[PDB]
Amino acid sequence: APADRLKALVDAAVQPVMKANDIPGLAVAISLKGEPHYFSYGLASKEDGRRVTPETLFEIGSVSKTFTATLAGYALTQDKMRLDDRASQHWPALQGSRFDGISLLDLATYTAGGLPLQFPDSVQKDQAQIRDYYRQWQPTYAPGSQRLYSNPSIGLFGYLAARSLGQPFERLMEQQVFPALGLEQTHLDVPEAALAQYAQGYGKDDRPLRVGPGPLDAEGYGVKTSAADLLRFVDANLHPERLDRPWAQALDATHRGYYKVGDMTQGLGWEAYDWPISLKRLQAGNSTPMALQPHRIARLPAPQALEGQRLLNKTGSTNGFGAYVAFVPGRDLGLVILANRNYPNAERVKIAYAILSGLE
Ligand SMILES: *[B@@]1([O])O[C]([C]C([O])=O)C2=C1[C]=C(OC1=[C]N=[C][C]=N1)C([C])=C2[C]
Repeated sequence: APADRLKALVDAAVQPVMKANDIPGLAVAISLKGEPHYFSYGLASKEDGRRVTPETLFEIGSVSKTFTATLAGYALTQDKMRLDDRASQHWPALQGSRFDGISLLDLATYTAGGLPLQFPDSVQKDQAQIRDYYRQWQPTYAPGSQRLYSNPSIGLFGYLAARSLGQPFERLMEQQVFPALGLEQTHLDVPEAALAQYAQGYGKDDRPLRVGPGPLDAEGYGVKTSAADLLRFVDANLHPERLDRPWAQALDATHRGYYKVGDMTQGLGWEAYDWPISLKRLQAGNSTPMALQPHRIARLPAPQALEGQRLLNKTGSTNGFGAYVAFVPGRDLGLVILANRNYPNAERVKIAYAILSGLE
């Protein structure tokens, strides 16, 4: 039967990668021809034997950047900001700093001039420390020239988008974004009543790891969600026209490419590839050098619609978790893979590619 073939395909993609990477628990959700399919494996917590289900909450790390991009898309639709605004327009504390010469687009797409991967360990989760960090920062190279993947960069983009809307970022996400997207199992701060669903994360020697507080954590990497809710977010990305118009436009704003680095076209949050493309090329686009090294960009003459025969994706990790999301707009196909180990991105893409190739 078709259910046996689909389970065989997903099990064959997942099971060897879970064993090889010692992943305790993993949830898959697939959207195929307008229908959801869930496959759950292993344990959300090894110690109490709680099994993974499509409702288990996982940390999705930098997949959160696609939610941040959606909130910024909403601020853009409301005309509260423009991508070509100077960053300091939205935060007076930054007036007179180098952010007078950096656009919101540069922050969103990691091209502001060398903002680092992480905030320095000296910057705690404190408004004054974050403010002072940005006031004193000076670019290593010209804005708009080199991409250096960065939590302070897109984190400031999200923070400024929230300021443009006159409310804190976390509040806008809880009170407006998640409800508009129909997401009731998606959190920045997991409620006490939902804690029984929160998987344990595992690191070296199975040390337990759940994400701790950090500066602009919500904007950069702070979402916890289930495979079922993350697939609902993928389905909203596949069909923005099904949402009320302002939210449809917010999602559309995340489907616009601004420049290329190798095979990857950078949108707001989402990273896109031509589809089909080899597995080795998709792994290279999601590789450690893409996260850690600067790359010169090839700017597009106009923003490009990220639709049709393309694969849009994002990896996300925390110390204890490893997520991957991918969708193909022109095929009405979406996939989520959530795990409670930070296992190599190449292995996440390997599972996804085996599934997507087998569905085809
Ligand atoms: B984010 O999850 O994207 C990358 C990792 C990946 O999967 O591509 C990344 C992200 C955040 C991040 O900082 C961080 C992560 N967890 C906790 C605290 N900070 C880093 C360092 C990286 C590489």
